[PDB]
Amino acid sequence: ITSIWTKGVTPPTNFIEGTDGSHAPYIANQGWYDITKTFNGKDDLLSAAATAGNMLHWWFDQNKNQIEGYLTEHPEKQAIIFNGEQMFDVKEAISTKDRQLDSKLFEYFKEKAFPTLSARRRGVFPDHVIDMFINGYRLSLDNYDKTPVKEGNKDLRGGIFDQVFTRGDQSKLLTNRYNLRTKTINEISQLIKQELIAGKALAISHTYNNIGISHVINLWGADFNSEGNLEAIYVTDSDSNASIGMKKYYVGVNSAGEVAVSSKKIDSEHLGAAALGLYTLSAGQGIWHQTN
Repeated sequence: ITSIWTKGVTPPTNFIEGTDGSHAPYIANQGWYDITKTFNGKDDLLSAAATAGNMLHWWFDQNKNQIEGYLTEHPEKQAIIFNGEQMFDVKEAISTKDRQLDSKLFEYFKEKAFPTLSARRRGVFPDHVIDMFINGYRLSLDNYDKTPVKEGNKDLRGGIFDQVFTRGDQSKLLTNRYNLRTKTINEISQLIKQELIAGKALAISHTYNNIGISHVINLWGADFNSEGNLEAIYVTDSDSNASIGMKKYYVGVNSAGEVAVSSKKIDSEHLGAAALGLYTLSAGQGIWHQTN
């Protein structure tokens, strides 16, 4: 009965029943993004990096003018260039943020940043990715905690906007994570609601079919009932093909008593996918104006 959506995101309305479930096809310039995998081998396990990408594309919206100003003053930072390669151009990503399959940012992530990750059966965490790209924090594949906030070497695969968003300053770290596995429906519900009303972009993780790596999706919207508990969430999915777009997931407490999500209602025949983690991204619009 009450629905809340991410700052800068116009709610889709074109919801139809699909093979997965209720989905509204993607349309560009609506605030939300749907980076999707080509399953070319290099990106088969990068759902977190696609999720991260989505939130970055949203970040590029919320800070457009701020960004283009920064880049004309910091042209050096415009490209990612080491080893004698030109690995990435940030201006290309912004030009192509609206594209789903061929988005020049996701192209960077799968082809240059984490190419060998899927063959190694390893993934990343969305926050780690964003913290690498923006602040230039070195990403570890074996880090199961938040990014260590300390002054450190720039990750060569990131730090585009690290002349503003520095390392070793809590004020400059834009991301946040919460373990959902230790919480019940009530606490998770309110937790999503606060972060969403606080104009943050949301990414949720859950158990997939792979035993090593969790799946991660973008949480754009959320429906809450009388009680203030999550009734349903609206998400994009890297693994879902481009024709799907915004999916409606039901949220409930399963037989096992874990909070879970699925394309269909949670029942006894439908255990759902248990929610593992929540990752948030602030737009950091105020950050550009707090340095002295």
